[PDB]
Amino acid sequence: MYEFKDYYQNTVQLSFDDQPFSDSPKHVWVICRFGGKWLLTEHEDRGYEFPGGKVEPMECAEEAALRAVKEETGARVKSLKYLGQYKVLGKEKVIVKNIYFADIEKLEKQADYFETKGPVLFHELPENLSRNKKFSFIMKDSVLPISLKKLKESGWIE
Repeated sequence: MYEFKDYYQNTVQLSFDDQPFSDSPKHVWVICRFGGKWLLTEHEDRGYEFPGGKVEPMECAEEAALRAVKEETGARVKSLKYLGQYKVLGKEKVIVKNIYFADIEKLEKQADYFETKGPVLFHELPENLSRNKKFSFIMKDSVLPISLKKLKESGWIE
């Protein structure tokens, strides 16, 4: 279990156990890999980030993860694996996000990318994420390097 601060100095509680903070998380975050490259999305406001979204009515976290990937990158998932879960303690409300790993099979053409500029492919993520103004704040805290290390240790990536 990890406890640290996010980009906006809110307390973040991170764990790689099976849903320890909530069995009903309202949000999802999907770390995507298409072959040997990282599949990201470009949010119209935030910038470069891994696909994510809110759990919509009658959906489970896994279905919300598959939908977020399609809505933001137009991609189809070959294998969706649960990585971990995190809780953000803010001002208005606490948000529980489920972290998923998605092995991307293909990228299909989409008519509407929603509030995103479409799929973005990176051979490897840049070193200066926290200082990179083109990237989203959700990629600018420890959630990302810790989750990538656990993904590297799990043996799911190549």
